[PDB]
Amino acid sequence: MAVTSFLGKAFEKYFYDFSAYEQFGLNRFLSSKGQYVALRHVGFVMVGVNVLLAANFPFNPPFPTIGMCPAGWEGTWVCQADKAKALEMYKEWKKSN
Amino acid sequence: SSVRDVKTGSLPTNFLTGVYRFWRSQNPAEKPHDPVNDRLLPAVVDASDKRASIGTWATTFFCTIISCNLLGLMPFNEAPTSGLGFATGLGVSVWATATILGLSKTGFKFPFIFVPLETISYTFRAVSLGVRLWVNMLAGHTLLHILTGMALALPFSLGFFSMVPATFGVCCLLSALVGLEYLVAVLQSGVFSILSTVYVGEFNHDKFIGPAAKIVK
Amino acid sequence: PSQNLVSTFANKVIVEENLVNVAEIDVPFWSYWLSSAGFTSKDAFVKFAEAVKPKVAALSTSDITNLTVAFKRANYYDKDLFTGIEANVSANFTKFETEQLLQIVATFDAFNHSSVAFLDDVADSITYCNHYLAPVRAGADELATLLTYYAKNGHERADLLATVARGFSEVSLGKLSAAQRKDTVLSALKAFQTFGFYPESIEAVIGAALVSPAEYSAEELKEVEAVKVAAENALGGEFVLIQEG
Amino acid sequence: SYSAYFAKAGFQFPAGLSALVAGIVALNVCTGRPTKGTKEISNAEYNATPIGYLQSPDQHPTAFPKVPGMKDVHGSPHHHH
Amino acid sequence: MKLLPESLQQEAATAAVVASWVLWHLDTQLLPTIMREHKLHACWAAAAKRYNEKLFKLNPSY
Amino acid sequence: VLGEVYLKDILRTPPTGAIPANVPHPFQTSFYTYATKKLIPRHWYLLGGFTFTITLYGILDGLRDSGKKKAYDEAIHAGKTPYTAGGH
Amino acid sequence: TFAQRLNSSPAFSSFLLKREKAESEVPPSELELEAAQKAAELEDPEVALRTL
Amino acid sequence: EGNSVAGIIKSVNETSGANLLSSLKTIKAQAAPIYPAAASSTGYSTQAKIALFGALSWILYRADGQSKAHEWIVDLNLNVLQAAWLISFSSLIPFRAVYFAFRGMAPATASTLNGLKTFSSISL
Amino acid sequence: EEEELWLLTLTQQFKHIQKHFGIDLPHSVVAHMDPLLIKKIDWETTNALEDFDITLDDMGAEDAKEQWGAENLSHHFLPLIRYRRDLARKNGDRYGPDLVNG
Ligand SMILES: [Zn+2]
Repeated sequence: MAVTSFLGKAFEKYFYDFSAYEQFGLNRFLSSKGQYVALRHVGFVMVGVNVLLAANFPFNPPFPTIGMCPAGWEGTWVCQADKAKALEMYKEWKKSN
Repeated sequence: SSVRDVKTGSLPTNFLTGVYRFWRSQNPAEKPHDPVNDRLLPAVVDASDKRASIGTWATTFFCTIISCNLLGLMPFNEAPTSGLGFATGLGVSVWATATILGLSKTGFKFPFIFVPLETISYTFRAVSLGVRLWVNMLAGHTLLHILTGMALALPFSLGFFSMVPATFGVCCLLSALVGLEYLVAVLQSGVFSILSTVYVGEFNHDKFIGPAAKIVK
Repeated sequence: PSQNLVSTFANKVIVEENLVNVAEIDVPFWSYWLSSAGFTSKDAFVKFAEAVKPKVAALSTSDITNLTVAFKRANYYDKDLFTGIEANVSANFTKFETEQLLQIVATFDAFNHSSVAFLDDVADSITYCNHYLAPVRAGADELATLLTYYAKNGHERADLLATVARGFSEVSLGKLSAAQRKDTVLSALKAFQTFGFYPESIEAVIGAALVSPAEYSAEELKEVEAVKVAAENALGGEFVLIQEG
Repeated sequence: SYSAYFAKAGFQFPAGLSALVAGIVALNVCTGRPTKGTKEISNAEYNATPIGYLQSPDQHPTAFPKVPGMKDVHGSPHHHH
Repeated sequence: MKLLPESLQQEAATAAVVASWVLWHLDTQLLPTIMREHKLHACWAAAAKRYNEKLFKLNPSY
Repeated sequence: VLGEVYLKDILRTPPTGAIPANVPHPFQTSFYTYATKKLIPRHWYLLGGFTFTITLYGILDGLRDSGKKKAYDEAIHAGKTPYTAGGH
Repeated sequence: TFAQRLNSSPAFSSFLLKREKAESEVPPSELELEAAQKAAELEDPEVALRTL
Repeated sequence: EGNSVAGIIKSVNETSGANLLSSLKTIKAQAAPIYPAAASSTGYSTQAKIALFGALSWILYRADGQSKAHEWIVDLNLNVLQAAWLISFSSLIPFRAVYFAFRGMAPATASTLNGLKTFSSISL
Repeated sequence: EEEELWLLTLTQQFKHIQKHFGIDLPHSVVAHMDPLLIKKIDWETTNALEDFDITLDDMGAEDAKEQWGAENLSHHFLPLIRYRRDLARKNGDRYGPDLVNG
């Protein structure tokens, strides 16, 4: 290929006429196209949140959890709300795992 | 040494024409009593030589702030006007430009107990012009950081792609706050430079020289 | 021997004969900046005036302006250089500016040198090839020099006179000192009656004299009042000064 | 009709962007102060210290940290505590 | 969070370098181009009535 | 006839050979023409206002380090460590 | 026509305007359409002489 | 490059009456303006490569320091929130209506040119 | 055919601007075709009057706006009145519009 001329034409026909709003039917469930975009938007965020979390899941969260724990962890380093505490427990867990 | 060639009627040429002609329209020239002809034309040209270039300054501050505010909405980027010295350093610099213009209207000498209260409310314009730009770019981005931490607490705890009606209602609340931030990015660059035309346009007044001798009838 | 070697170096290397040997490359650059520092030197300027004569026909317009106002300040008049200068102007008259032509004419007005082809191509360029508010940016002591250079040479261009009459106002004459404003107002009214052209902005060069008549004689105010009555019936009315307010 | 004349010159930067980038870089490198997390020491200390002990732990945070506060290096254990 | 910068003068001078480049770029590069095509159109639209009447009086072709 | 020496450098037709170079503005040619004819006569109020802010914020950066130096000396002349020992 | 000269502009070969048509915004009027056809007949200067 | 009307006047004066009407399409095309032909690609200029490597060198450097920022998962999930609106702007902005709305901001493109009305400049 | 070069240069140059202005005309071709219009436009930008037609619109000067446009295309008639002046000079006369009373 010519590196600027192939996939510019591929992205052009992915941008313009490649439409999963009609190729996947989807007018049966959705009223307009202005609300297909308004939840492909929120769908992009929920997919992108769930990919960013799962791509490195065993992590102690910087954000405040609201008193919730992921899975069978519940007292481990993943759920520990003191960070210097959980650094000690992660270093013990890393030798075992 | 060889300049580039411009297509006429380009979209950036049309946008910046309308932007410049907008900020120039905020401080319009005042109509003389006389008819404008070749007698009054040096008085009109000298009236333009004594007016500040607020049409150019306000579109300098429009285009440098809307470019900085909209950087904060590009991915991997933060707004430069979310910094305290950047955003308030543009606000003091507009206020000092208005004051240097108003001080030169005389001979650079600075103007009973009333005038410390006109001055205070005037010196607060300095910090209020920049802090309004700084706090808007900071408080919108900070709320987005807090609510993304809350909206990440649910898929971290619950399943990935599971219990999705809880995270859908907050991913659409996060999405509508980035959308409000696109509105605050454009409004605060407009409010900064609407107010720059108001503050600098206060001292944008000189005497029309005009005809001192006439041949009537 | 440190003082001896420096003094020997100073009498054979830094003189004005080698100062004019480095000045042979670009003449109108070195001609203009040296004359602005006060270096007249009448027979050092003859070395300029022959080193530049194979180049005058291909100079840029800011080079030609630099030659004439340098050869005006050094007061040296080379008649066969100054015909190559006016053949640069009258061949490239569309490229000259009113800022540049008002300085070339004031050189040609001191050294009483004119052509009819030059007087048309300066008037064609100020009127048509240049912005019509370029007289307003000129300063009225330069416009009065252009007005008399067209009245000395008897050249009536009524289109040029309507252009130069824009640059006379209270603004342009107010930037003059009253010694120089008087030398301009008398010089502009003497040229406006030589053509009999009384524009509507003659009431600012007349009113620059009648608002302060204590600097004028009664002979010169008779000259001024001759033009005032000549302009009053041309414009169709009577003169009246304005007290401001 | 002139459309193919404007496709010939491709991308081009704004016409003075090298003075903006050289002005923003010259404000970020001519700070006149040490480089944000470092401290100027004497030459006798720099020649005597290992490069693992010149490093501070605060200046090397972990690239994707599993616990908030993980650092990559540990620095000098000779604290003045 | 981050409130004061490491240097306030370095951030104020970054704002003055950015806004003076935009002032230079507008005055030198953008606004000459704006006015070359704004005022070709504006001079032609303002002169069009007096240009055509002056040209009507000039050409002897009628 | 009117014979093209009268139209020289006044009116040209659309080019047939090649598209010429764009004519530079005098400001695009030289920064000295921009600086002396437009930047300093017209925009010196802005350059004075940017100068005031860089000067004023260097006062406030000087007040902030003379207040850091005051609180630093008042811990090494008072037997305390002047910071929280990092954290690690 | 004007919209037909805008379609071959460099603006409409851009990515975001590639599948757009300038006639979709304001269409050419009936006089503009009939004068583009009349101007096409007269680009032959022999046809313009014999018509005149 | 002399002007093409004096080239038309000269090329029509030195033709004969017999080959006048045949020559009129080669005098028409000798005085047509140059519209330069669409050259070959030579794609991605020496400054379009600086603009895309320098933007990739910026996006990698900003994502590098975002990933060690103590709120690193919140920082990296804000780029997903910010790029979601860049996607929704490509799908919601009417780009032909926006193009013709900027053409009305400028008075040069909001109208047609107006001088020289053809009955004043005839030569009969 | 005495002054047909000037009248047909005006026709061919405006027809090419009008066909292409605001669509695809380069700025190099405008400054080629009309060099003294670009020269006078650049004088307003250089001398800080780049909003002079906005200034005359603010002060309602509709007749000084028509003079502003007419004086900037003023050089379109210069190839004629340099030709008609060099007719009348070689025919001994004076050019009419050069004179005050004439
Ligand atoms: Zn962020």
